[PDB]
Amino acid sequence: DVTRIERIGAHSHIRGLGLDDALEPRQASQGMVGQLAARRAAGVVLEMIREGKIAGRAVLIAGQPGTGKTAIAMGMAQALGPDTPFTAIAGSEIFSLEMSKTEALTQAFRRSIGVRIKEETEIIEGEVVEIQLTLKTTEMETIYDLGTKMIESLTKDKVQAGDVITIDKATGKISKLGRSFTRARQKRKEVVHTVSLHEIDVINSRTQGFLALFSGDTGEIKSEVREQINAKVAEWREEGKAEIIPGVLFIDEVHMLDIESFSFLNRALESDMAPVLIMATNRGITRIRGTSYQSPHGIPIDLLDRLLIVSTTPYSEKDTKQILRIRCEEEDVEMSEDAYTVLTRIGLETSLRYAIQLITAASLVCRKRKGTEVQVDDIKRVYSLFLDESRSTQYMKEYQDAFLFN
Amino acid sequence: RIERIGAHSHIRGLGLDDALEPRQASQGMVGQLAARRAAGVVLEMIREGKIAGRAVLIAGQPGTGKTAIAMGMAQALGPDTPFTAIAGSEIFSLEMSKTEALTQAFRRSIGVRIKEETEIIEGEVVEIQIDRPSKVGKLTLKTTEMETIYDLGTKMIESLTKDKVQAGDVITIDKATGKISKLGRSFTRARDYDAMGSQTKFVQCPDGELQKRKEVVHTVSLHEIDVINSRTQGFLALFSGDTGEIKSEVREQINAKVAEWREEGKAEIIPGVLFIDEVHMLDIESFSFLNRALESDMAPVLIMATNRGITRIRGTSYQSPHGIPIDLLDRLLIVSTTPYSEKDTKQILRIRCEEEDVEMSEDAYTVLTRIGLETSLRYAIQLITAASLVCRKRKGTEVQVDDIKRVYSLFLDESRSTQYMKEYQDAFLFN
Amino acid sequence: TQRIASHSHVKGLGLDESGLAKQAASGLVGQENAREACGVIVELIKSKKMAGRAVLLAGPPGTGKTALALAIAQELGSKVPFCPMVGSEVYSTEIKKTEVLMENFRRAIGLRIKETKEVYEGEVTELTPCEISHVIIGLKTAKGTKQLKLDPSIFESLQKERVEAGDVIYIEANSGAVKRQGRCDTYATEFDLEAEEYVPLPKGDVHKKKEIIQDVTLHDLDVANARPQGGQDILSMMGQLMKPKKTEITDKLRGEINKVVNKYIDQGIAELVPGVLFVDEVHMLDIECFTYLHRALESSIAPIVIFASNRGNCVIRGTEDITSPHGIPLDLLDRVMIIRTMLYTPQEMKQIIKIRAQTEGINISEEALNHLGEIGTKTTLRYSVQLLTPANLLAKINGKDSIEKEHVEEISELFYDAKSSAKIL
Amino acid sequence: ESPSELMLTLCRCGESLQDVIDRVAFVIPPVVAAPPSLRVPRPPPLYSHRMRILRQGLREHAAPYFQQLRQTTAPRLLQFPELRLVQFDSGKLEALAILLQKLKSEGRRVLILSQMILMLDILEMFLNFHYLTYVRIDENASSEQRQELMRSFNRDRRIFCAILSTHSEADTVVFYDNDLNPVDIHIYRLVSGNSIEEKLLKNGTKD
Amino acid sequence: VRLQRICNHPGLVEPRHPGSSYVAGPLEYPSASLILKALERD
Ligand SMILES: Nc1ncnc2c1ncn2[C@@H]1O[C@H](COP(=O)(O)OP(=O)(O)O)[C@@H](O)[C@H]1O
Ligand SMILES: Nc1ncnc2c1ncn2[C@@H]1O[C@H](COP(=O)(O)OP(=O)(O)O)[C@@H](O)[C@H]1O
Ligand SMILES: Nc1ncnc2c1ncn2[C@@H]1O[C@H](COP(=O)(O)OP(=O)(O)O)[C@@H](O)[C@H]1O
Repeated sequence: DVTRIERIGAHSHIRGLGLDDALEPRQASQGMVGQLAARRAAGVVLEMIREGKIAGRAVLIAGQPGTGKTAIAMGMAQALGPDTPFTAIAGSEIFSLEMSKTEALTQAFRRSIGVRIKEETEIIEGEVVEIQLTLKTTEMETIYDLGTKMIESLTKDKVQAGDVITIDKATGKISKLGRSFTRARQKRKEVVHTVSLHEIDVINSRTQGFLALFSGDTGEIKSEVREQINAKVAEWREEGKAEIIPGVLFIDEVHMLDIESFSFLNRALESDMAPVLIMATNRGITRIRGTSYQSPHGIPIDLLDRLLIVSTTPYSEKDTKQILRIRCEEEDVEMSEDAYTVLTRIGLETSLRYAIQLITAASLVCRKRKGTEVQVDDIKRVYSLFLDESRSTQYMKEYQDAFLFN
Repeated sequence: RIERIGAHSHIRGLGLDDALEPRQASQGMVGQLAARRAAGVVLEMIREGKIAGRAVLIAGQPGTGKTAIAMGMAQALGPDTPFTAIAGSEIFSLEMSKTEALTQAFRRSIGVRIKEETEIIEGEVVEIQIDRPSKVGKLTLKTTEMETIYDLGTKMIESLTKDKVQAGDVITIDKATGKISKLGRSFTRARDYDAMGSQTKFVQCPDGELQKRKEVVHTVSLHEIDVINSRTQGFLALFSGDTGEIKSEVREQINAKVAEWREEGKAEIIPGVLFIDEVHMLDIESFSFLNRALESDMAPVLIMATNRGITRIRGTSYQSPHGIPIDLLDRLLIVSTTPYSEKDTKQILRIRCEEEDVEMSEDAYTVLTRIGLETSLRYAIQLITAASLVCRKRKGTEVQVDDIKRVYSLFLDESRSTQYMKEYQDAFLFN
Repeated sequence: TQRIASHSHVKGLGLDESGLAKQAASGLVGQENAREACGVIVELIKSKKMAGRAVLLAGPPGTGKTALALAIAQELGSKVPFCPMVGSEVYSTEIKKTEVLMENFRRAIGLRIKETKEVYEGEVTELTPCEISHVIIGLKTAKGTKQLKLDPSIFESLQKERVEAGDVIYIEANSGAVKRQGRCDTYATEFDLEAEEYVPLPKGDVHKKKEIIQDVTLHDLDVANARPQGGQDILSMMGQLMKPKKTEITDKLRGEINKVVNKYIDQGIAELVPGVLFVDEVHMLDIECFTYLHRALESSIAPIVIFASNRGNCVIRGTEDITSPHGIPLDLLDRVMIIRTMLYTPQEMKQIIKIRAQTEGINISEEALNHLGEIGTKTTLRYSVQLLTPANLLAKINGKDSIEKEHVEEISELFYDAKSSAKIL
Repeated sequence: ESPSELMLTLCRCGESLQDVIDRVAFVIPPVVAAPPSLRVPRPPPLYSHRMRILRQGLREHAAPYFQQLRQTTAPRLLQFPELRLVQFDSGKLEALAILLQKLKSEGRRVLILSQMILMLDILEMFLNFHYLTYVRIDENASSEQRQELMRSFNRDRRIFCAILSTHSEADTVVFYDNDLNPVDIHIYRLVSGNSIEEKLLKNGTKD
Repeated sequence: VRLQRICNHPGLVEPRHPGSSYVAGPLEYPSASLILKALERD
């Protein structure tokens, strides 16, 4: 059917935060359920973000794999809404041969923050049917002085009869954006823009840094322009000509970070203009990147000390049934409740992902059956034709000899 | 002449009869008769050229003509068929990924032949007159059969006046291109003036009618097409070899266009052959990439060489036969080479002596053959020319076994060198 | 005919409409489980709605996993886009491998566009360069004649076209692409050896605008925008002349492109068509690659991915100490389907041998077939397949046509398997 | 010091350095995009002055070779397969080419026959491709134009071949098509009938 | 009618057409001139 670029997402269901006005949890809403402690902690963190009075605080979310911390982060992002900057990037994007390493994290931070500004401009127009001065108008006509580029340009301009672009009366620039008030058939406004320091610096860096924005080419901009633009931003804040809206940042798989990365993070967090930061990682005690040190989640102890943690817990049976039903209706698939129960069992033994996977396969199998309701037989057949982690591991273990190195 | 007598200059083919029975001596080769049989089959199948992606490996003792077998193959193949030999260590480069390098080699191996009709005329410059004021021009030509007279084009006028051709000369012009070429002066043309000017030879007047149509054919490799059309003035990079990361969309676009040109008689493809030496020098990444590199239709046959046995996989700690993962191993067949016999060695050394054009004593042959057998063939090959030089210093012609012993004493061998190093282990550091 | 590869017989999954796997069809045999599973996957993609699902294959080496992917492609028709690659190509000397993966994902999807386009051509009558901007060009065609204002850019283009009058050109307003078609055919007699060719006056109107079903990938949209070869300003020209080095693409460009494509779809002109991405030897990927795959598969726009591996629980690339089943990290393994593969028996070998022999069209003795099946039972199947061409050459050289046991044994002592070498090494 | 022998051919069978280039170069990008232009409200006149000064500087400096540079980095946008297509399009033109070459060897003026108007344009393409003369006969032309065309034919022998509109002097013509109305040369009809296209010319009756 | 087209020339119908590339529209970016009002102390 008609589709946009986006399609059914792995975590599309969420749309917000199942949170009470008092930062308290409601058992099921907004596409997410359970994990109430993390829910309240995330509400508190989001309230911190809204206030934004503190500078560069950091938090981390732990928990065994499967617990949808990314789900929580995306819920946070939706709760923030399309008004404040938010940046999400996995751990491996940090390694880029184009630029150095510290440069990449510094650019990430300077991109996360956000500066807002509103501006005004008077623009009025007259309904000029003839494209040729004689600024033909229906409201009030003008024969104001004549330029040169405007005269030689508007005369040869191609426009329909009665059409009236919102031309710049204050300037005369040919701004082909507006339409005809009545000829074919004014507001100074407050044009509001969102910008980050990663934008200002690159714009001022050279003649056409805006090209470098899209090209993703610039590397290692000197810290001098950075500090000068920080001073400029501060002295614009003081004078009221500009305002700041401190954004946020998200990272994932921080376990896959070098020790130098952690040290640079420890320094940079100390800075003033640091947007709030959020983390994510699953494993428990593990080796740190670059050495043999086993550390909790493979994070340096000093970095952990200056950081907070929040945990998650597995899903009970009825929690699993709730998630299953919400994602089953989300995909628009309707089951026989015996199928719901048997699938819920299976999901409890195997995993959450396996069930979220099997639902659509069962739907298609039934479509081939030509019915609209899937029963246990179809699910058992699907589970027979495709395998989970444990079953595949075993099957290898019978064919271990066939598979090389085993 | 730029060439020089090389270790493998004596090779001129494979010495196989029509039934592919190897001949005990032919175009400078004898031995490994089973290997000669297999190689003949391979060459036959290459001529068939009906299949793609086949691969084969040659293993055996070191210094047993494996390279010689490959070179005899390449010689017998002929120049028409494209060919290319490279070394494993050469792919490792600081300009490009290894996979791009392997793709470049593959595409280099394959070739394309383009056929296209022509349209040209040629004859004596019977007479010309140019009439600068634009320029009006009149001209005539002829041949050994008749004569003709034509007007002159303004762009033809510029072309010729830049050519500065002299009346009476013999030249050829193509109408579509309008580009002229001098094909050698004629009796009246180079009769010249009393004034010196120059001196030159002559050519015979052309024949047949002026107009001749005629068809021209060309040949180019896939990688050449890729590079030339890649950067849009990446053409000069062909020599500089600075091509980097030739994108994949270009590959597929060229593949489509070449296929469609192919099935329409526009041109004919030719499956080339690619040989890689010291194949064990490849890491596991290259093994993985090339393992699939054979499915693409544009797959020249591959030939590999390595003598290892149960060696660590390059880049890992895994011993495998010749250090090549079994996945590839099951995708190709093998040929083995045995160490040579006694009398065959005599034949080989006599052939090399013929190569060097130095003819000497029979006792020398016996003694040198036995010495080489005991030590190696390669040391005997080294001693050949050394003994020749010593004997010429004696001012005689027939090298004598005493001279052979002299030279042998002069230049210690591998076994003697290690025996010496033993004579004083502490001579050289890091033992 | 064009050459024939190992995987050329494959033409279709060989299933039946009911959803079952016929034993013999479209060049496939056995593995009914795998064939029906591939049927399920092809139906899933035919849904054209699901995004982000992923699958993996496994089994004994040389069981046709590549063949399964190829047969999926066969039954998928041509409309849907497709893309293969391998773990090895992820490593590059131009940009980070993360960007390589993201570019692959971008080009997996396809797009189809119905495009206006406006053309202008004819015979050059006049060229009056009045005041640069006022460059009016008079064009003659069989229909008639017109003369219109010009852009000094196209003026320079015409200058470089070396055209005055009585010659044919071709102007497209959108691209501004300027082009010459030689000289008019009217002047086919003025001279006799004038070099430049001649073509006749156009038989249509000077103006014409025709629609076209153009198709492009989102990757190409991104790249075309990134390095603006378009435009003609001298600053742009200088940007162009610099060396063509590929650069990592900022994601803001990606987001803006997504927005613009949404607007285009809202115009109803363009319709989307996602593709399927096949990756071979995924084990060759490192730990970082799987780390980035974890996030990459999450996107709402990621097409369907496939993988392949023929390895047991061995050490993990880029990890060098941890061992995981097939070498793929257990966490990523948790995110994917699994489809397995069996082994075969002598009868199946005979079947596939007959299929291949037909594929290359060679008569053979049934006894040779029996012996070759025995060999394949001993050896690997690929070894059995490789023997066909030498047997055919033996048959042809000796003057006979069908292959017999003597030729089979001859090839046998000519060439040997890996295990044979090892035991004799 | 200055060997500069010559840029040797890259194994192109004799000729090279342009024919390979213009034979191989065909690639077109799928997409072409304009440079991004930043949108700003009223900008400072100082930046405008500096950028305009740069715009002045770029030329003059580039002017002498601006043209030469402009010929390059103008990637091709489209192509036009020649009548070489005729190979796989119609056996008529390819099959006749040989006999037309024979006739040009002889040297009789040859008028050609056909009925479809657009086939005349296609045959004109064919003529141009073979580098021969031509003259068009249609029905939109008036009678005085017809007789002027005959005068051009007869007075001028430079032309070698001609085409006739089916509606209505030399010694070389050959029929091309079929019709129902009545209105030493050898007439080799353009009948590529290896099928019912023979009976298609045989009876011509109500049945 | 459709006999003669093929019998004589297939290009007479479905005339072969030369392809081209898409001319994407230009890309724009909003901003404020204040980005440059300062940074020119002088
Ligand atoms: N309820 C859930 N909703 C969505 N995804 C989940 C859920 N539970 C587990 N997962 C998924 O399991 C994967 C591995 O678990 P984990 O890494 O703990 O989650 P996260 O990626 O959020 O940190 C995650 O990518 C997460 O998306
Ligand atoms: N049977 C033979 N006939 C003629 N020349 C031979 C023969 N065997 C070896 N040679 C010579 O000795 C050399 C053997 O070297 P080779 O074993 O090919 O090196 P590699 O071990 O690197 O392949 C060849 O270059 C060839 O010139
Ligand atoms: N049903 C089948 N019919 C014929 N050949 C098959 C079949 N299944 C597998 N094969 C063989 O498998 C080989 C391809 O193996 P490949 O897919 O590369 O190994 P893997 O399956 O381990 O990736 C082909 O040579 C093909 O002949």
